[PDB]
Amino acid sequence: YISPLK
Amino acid sequence: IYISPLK
Amino acid sequence: SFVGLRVVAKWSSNGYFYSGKITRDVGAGKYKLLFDDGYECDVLGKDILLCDPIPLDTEVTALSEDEYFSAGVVKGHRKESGELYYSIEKEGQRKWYKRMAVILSLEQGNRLREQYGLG
Amino acid sequence: SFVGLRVVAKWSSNGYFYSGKITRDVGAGKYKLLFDDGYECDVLGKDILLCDPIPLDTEVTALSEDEYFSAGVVKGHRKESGELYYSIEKEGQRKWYKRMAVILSLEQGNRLREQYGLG
Repeated sequence: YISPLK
Repeated sequence: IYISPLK
Repeated sequence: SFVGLRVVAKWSSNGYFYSGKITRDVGAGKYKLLFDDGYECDVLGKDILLCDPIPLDTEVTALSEDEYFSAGVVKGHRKESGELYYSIEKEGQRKWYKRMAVILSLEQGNRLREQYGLG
Repeated sequence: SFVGLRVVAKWSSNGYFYSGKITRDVGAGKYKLLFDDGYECDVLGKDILLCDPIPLDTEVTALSEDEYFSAGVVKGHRKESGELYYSIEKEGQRKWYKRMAVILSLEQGNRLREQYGLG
């Protein structure tokens, strides 16, 4: 899934 | 336990 | 106690709030959080939103397995074999997302804190 | 794997780095950390410093029961009955600190990243 960096 | 930054 | 409750909690490295469940009171104002994407953290109560589902008309941030993310407003809920789905509306059109595909920016989470925060 | 290795890792809610151990590779570039004070988090490798002990001449932040905390420089190590002690030098004088009495500021940790970072 696409997400803010983590 | 030490005086230390807030956690 | 709050053990077992669904929450939306801050990932302190990027400031976003993510869905998961409290799994233990570990003291120091913190709760062990099992996030829906599998990772754990001991999170401050101040950073936990006791809010399931995320309310209608809430401005949120939507994710995807195949495309990049953006901001819209919650306009629907649906439960199917025990799992929650959200309907969000951006620029007029609406679309559906799994529970994990919905998160809150720092600003978005702060709006819900007075009403839903554990701190 | 890195399981079991002692590290110094960033606690992202306050930006300081604290001592602890990697306990599992949880994928997606993250590692489960048992910090020496008992709390856990799944932390990115880039925020983990693989360095035990903290090297000589490293600028650190030294804690104390009786005085407010501040920066000093590691000038010694000492092992006694299985516990690590640091000799830190501030403004000339040196003193001994238990492992848990030594942490890194955000910048102090970011400095060691290039040489000791897991990312």
